[PDB]
Amino acid sequence: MKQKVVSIGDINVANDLPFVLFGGMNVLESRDLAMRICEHYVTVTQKLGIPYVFKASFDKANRSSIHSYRGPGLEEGMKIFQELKQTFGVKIITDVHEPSQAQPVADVVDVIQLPAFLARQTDLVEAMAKTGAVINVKKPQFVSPGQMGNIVDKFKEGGNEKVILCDRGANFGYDNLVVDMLGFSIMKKVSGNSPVIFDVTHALQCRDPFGAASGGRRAQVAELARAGMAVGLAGLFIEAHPDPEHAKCDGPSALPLAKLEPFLKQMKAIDDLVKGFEELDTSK
Ligand SMILES: O=P(O)(O)CN(CC(O)O)C[C@@H](O)[C@@H](O)[C@H](O)[C@H](O)COP(=O)(O)O
Repeated sequence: MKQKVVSIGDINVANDLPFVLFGGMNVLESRDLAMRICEHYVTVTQKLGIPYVFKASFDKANRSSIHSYRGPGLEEGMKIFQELKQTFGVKIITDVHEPSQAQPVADVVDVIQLPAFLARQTDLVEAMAKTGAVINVKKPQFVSPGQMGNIVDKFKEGGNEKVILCDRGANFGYDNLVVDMLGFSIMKKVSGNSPVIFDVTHALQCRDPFGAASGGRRAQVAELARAGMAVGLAGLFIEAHPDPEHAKCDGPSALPLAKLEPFLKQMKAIDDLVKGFEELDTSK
C-alpha cells in the first residue's frame, strides 16, 4: 500500500515523502544559546530544500539529581519556544513526562513526544490522547519492533491518531545499543504505515562505545545515518551544538553544529535516488 501521512504544517512526513529533517539539540540550555542552533539549521534546510522541525527539551528526569542542571522548567521553558518560533515561524517538538503537562506543552510546540521510559505507560498515552496533536513515539531499547502496534492502536484508542514512530536502536549486551535496519519495515507494517524516523544521535552512543575497542567516545553519526537513509525512512533525528553540547559532550552523543551541512548533502543524495527507485521486492 502507500504510507500514512501525519502532517506537520506545510511539512508532511511520510515513508515515501522525503526524509523530513527533525533537528534540534538536547537540554534547552539558553533562550539565545539555541538561536545559534535554530538559525544555523534553518538555513541549511532551505538551502538544500530539506524540511525542518526543531527539537527541544525543557526538563530533567534523566541523569543527575536534586537539581543537577534540571532544565529550564515548564513555565519559563515554553516561553523560549515562542522566540525561535516566530523568529522563523517554526515547527518545534518537546517530550513530556507526566500527564498533567500534556496540555501546556501542547500549545507552543508542534510535535509532542513520549519518552522511552514511559512508553507503555497508558495514562500519558491518554493525557496526550486528550490533545489530538502530532505525537512522536520514542521506541524503547527493550521493545521488539513488532510491539509498536501496542502504542499506536491505543493512541488512536485515545482519540488521537496523528502518530509518529522514532527508533533509537535497541540494546545489545550490557551497555551498548545497535540498530537493525530491517526493523524499520516491521515497524511500518505493525504501525499503519505510520512514518518511521531514525534518531541517529541517541542511537549510536553506547554504540560507538563498546569499551576496550572504545573507551573514549569518538563519533560516526552520518556513517550510521546513511544506513537509515539507504533503507528508506521518513527522515532523520539529530541534535547538535558548537563544541558538541553541554548535554551531549557528557549526556549521549551529538553533532558539530557547522559540520551539519555536508552531512545532509550526503543524506540528500543518498536518500535522493532511494526515494527515487521504483518499489521492488524479493519474495518471489
Ligand atoms: O534510554 P533513554 O534514551 O530514554 C536515556 N539515554 C540512553 C543512554 O544511551 O544511556 C539517553 C539520554 O536521555 C541521556 O544520554 C542524557 O545524558 C540525559 O538525559 C541528560 O544529560 P545532561 O544535560 O548532562 O544533565
